[PDB]
Amino acid sequence: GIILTKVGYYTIPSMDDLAKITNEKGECIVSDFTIGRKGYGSIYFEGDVNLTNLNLDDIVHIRRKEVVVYLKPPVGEGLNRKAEVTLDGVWPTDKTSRCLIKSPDRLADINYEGRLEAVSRKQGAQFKEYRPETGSWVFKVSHFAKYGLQD
Repeated sequence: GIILTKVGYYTIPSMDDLAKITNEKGECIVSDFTIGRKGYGSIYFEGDVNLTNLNLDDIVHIRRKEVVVYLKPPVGEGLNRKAEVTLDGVWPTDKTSRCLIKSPDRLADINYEGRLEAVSRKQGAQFKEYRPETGSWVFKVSHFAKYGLQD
């Protein structure tokens, strides 16, 4: 009953292991849950999460520099709860060459992470870090709420 078919999306524990994890009551509760889209980002939920009957395809939307959860249950229920979001491949564009900037030195010089932390503050999220190597912008949220960078 747990649906995730969009190409590139995956979960931890893997979707292939969910059947085994499900209990005699038909409940699939995992301790710590991650759902992500390779190369785009991931959302980590610490603690027990009840994935039973969740249509992850319709609920989770991870795209370049943005995430949307529930296009919605009360805060604390379902996936609308505290979580750590990671958006990958978040790099700025060189105004002249119009090519991406992956150089850690340059990213530091333009204080790119500063721009990202400012956006997180505006969106009510708690900025955690920016990993230049993979353009990974990590921030904690208390609910969803849409997050991301609108260049």
